[PDB]
Amino acid sequence: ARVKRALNAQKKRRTVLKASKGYRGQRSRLYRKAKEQQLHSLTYAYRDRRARKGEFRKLWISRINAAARANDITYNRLIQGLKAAGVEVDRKNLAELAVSDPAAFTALVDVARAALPEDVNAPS
Amino acid sequence: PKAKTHSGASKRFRRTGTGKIVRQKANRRHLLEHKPTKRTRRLDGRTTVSAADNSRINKLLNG
Amino acid sequence: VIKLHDLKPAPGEKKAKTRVGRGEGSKGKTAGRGTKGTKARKNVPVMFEGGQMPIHMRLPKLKGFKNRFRTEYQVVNVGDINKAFPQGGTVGVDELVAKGLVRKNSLVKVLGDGKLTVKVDVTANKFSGSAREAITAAGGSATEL
Amino acid sequence: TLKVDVKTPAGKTDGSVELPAELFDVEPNIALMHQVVTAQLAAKRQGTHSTKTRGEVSGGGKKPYRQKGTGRARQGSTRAPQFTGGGTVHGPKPRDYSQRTPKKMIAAALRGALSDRARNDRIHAVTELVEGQTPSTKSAKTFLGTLTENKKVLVVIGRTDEVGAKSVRNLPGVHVISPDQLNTYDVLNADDVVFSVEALNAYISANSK
RNA sequence: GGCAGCCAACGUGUUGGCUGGGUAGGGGAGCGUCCUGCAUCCGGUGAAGCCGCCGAGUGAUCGAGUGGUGGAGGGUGUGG
RNA sequence: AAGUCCAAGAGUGCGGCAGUGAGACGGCGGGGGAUAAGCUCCGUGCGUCGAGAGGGAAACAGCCCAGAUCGCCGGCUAAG
RNA sequence: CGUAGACGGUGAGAGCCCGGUACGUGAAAACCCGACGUCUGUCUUGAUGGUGUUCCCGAGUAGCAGCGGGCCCGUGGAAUCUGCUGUGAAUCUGCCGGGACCACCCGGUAAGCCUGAAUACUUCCCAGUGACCGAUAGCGGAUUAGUACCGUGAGGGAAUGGUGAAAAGUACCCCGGGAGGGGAGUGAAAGAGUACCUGAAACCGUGCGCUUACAAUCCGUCAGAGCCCUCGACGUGUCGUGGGGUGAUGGCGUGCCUUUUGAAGAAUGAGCCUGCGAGUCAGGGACAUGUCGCGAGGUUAACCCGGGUGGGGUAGCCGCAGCGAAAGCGAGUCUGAAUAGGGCGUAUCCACACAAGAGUGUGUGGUGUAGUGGUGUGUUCUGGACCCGAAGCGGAGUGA
Repeated sequence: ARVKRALNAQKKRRTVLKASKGYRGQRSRLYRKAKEQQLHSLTYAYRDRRARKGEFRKLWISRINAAARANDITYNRLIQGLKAAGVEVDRKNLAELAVSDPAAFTALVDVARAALPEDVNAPS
Repeated sequence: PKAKTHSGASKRFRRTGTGKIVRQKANRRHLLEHKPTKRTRRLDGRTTVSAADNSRINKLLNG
Repeated sequence: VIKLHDLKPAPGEKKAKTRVGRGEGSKGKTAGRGTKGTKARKNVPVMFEGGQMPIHMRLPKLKGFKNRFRTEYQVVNVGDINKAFPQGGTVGVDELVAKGLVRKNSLVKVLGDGKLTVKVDVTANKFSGSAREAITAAGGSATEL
Repeated sequence: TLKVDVKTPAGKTDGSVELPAELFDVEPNIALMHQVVTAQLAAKRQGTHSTKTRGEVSGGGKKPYRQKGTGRARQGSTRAPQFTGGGTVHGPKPRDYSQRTPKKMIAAALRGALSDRARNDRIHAVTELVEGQTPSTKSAKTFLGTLTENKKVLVVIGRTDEVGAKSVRNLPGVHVISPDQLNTYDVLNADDVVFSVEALNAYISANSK
């Protein structure tokens, strides 16, 4: 029973090269060099799927802080005040309001400032 | 090809009715003057091979 | 009806051969042998122990001789005589072999391990003292022949 | 008591045969039958498949080139396995696939197959296959059609009935076996089993004995 | 919100609790190849192969989904 | 005596199969050294790397936090 | 039709078109194998059976040594068998063989022979077979094959199959010197043109879309404008549960393998693609587990009969009783003058008692102890033993 390593062998090669369609140079043409980049490609995909949440939260925080400064409040005091007021709007939607509806963000800024302690620096 | 049995192991080890592998103790052939008879008796007779060597002794006895 | 396409092995009868050395998912690369060494390319014999005196050399050879001429008996116990012959009667080597108590062509000896309760005219190459005593006590006879 | 009516070619039942329970009423053991038929097919398989190792392939005695200095991999033979044209490392060698299956297992598998057929009413008996003397495939095919509409039929016929053997031999799905050679694979492969009365009696005698 | 390993409960497989980084290595279960017993099904109304498209699977991978080339053998089940 | 106890997936024994038997650094206790070495040799129900991704030490196996089953463009935090 | 549905061929799956097949028939000659007669020898020139006493019953032999070879036997207490060297016997009250010597006892009459069958093998020939290979495979060799080629030589030693069903292989046009092509034709197909089935990748172009000449890039990944296409919608060109190409820009980001304490490592290997390239197989092997069969039994090996798997095959093997070194004894046995205790055994478990709390024992009574053949799998043994690799060693030859 002599089996040729051709039908079976080409399947993973076609898969890896199809995935590598778009890579520069050998990484898109040679199965071996595409496989090396595909290992790194999916390692990065996993890493960046897990870091995308953090980096989008960073973007949201940057925008919320921008709107907070516009509304004359600090971002951390804004978050403190929102928590004290019991506003459970996450940073994604807060930044959405900051960008689309600045009046809503000003309303929430007023809420957070109202719910802040009379003295933020007091030990409480 | 039949598995050949190790001659040395076949001559130095034995099985009992239950199958325990037994061996005589060393240090009873010569230089027996200084050995107290208590040591000679301790060395006399057969004891079960230690569990550690049981595997290799069984392999040598079977093949 | 059952057919050749219906015949299957018993559950758990057949096991998949282990294809060693085929990719890292299964036993890959080293093929279950680990990194370098003797055992990475050969099987170390069973009698080798690192060069120290092996256990088959540092231990003394068992005492005695085998006695080429030893006369050994296939033994049957009187308890088995009871079980095989509830009716008693003449029990020779042929009867014992027929009932499957001793080998077909062998010197039969009778031993008194079980209990005898039936009249038996046993006939074996030898009888233990207890076997003869039980054979007599049960009203039977133990003819050594 | 399984009474298989003995139908003559002419279309007239001539007596019946009683199939013993010990032979035609055994609980079919699928795993046993599988082991037995696999052993049979392994025995049938001739392992006439060979390849030349690196010591059997021609030439390659000489070390192709120096051990060091040439900048090339160390080769000890132009016939090493990695070499094109070299020898096969673990390729096939002739093998005897027959397996020493116990006699009781073989017999039980056969009795189980016959039992399955008898239970399904797939065992027929016949006084003769055609009529005697001159073989007639048309007559034998007509009679086997009147008996069974299934495709695979195992005709367990006696050695002396050369007439019936030849007459039924050329039908496509009709294996012909002798009562002493009756085997699992044959019975299981066949949809029906047609015994000549003599063949059935010989099988029953040889087995009850 | 999804999956998987152990365990329990009751059921006639649902839930729940825990647990699922991993080299040497161990165990389990599988994908794919071609060769075959048997059984079926596809094929000059176009098999395989190859190139795609649209997709699919928890993985190996898959498309009895499809289009191009092709020109004759293939698939599926169940075993060896 | 309790706790852990739908688990540590514990301990022990006997079997199948192993791999390992080159360790590294860090804290503490020490020998050799010059109470040098990123030195060397020990002890450490000490840790981590080895075999460990993620965050922090800028970068930086062994340091600090923390042990990745998968997906979220949710939230709270550890070291910092 | 089938005593023919074997296999092949034929323009694609043919029992019925062809060669054939089942089944039948056919040797002038030669060879072989048989018998049938001449012919050849022998016996008849005789067959029968009992008595007692001398010669004969294989000589440089047997035997004995000294040195060796062979046997399980490695010189050992070393028989038997043997070679070379010496020494060297008797003929039946003889002599050997019983692993040295006997009232011994048994085997019998060596030193001279011939002897079929059962057995080993296949250069060659014939007919077949393949859960064999299918052109880097299978023979080194599907072609030129032990050829070409290399070497002085012994020797080493390749590569190279596929148009189409049929050559119908482009009568005569055009460009060109030709090659080659474009026409036109044959063809089902020329997306089959003697460079020819299918026609992968590597590799090399050309066309189109996006993108890039202020930029520091393990060449990706995640966000992602812009641009270019696609599927819907509404029926304004803009939105969508969309899809695809490209990717300005920003974040993150130190190849794979091996081997290491540790490698992105400036340690190893890899230029690329395709193909091939490594735990395989034999054995009643060994151990352990799975699974069947039968079970105190289980199996049979060789071999015999079956144009097949099937049926026989009771020799053996493992179970079945152990203890010991055996006279051995035996549920006991060994040790011991010592019913003194221990060792190892009496499957296991349950109840009853007697005991002693030295770890529990003793008996008694209950159920009755489970192996063994296939076979899967993992290890393992002997083999090349998962694959590759030395320098070197030996035998026989080739070279001044």
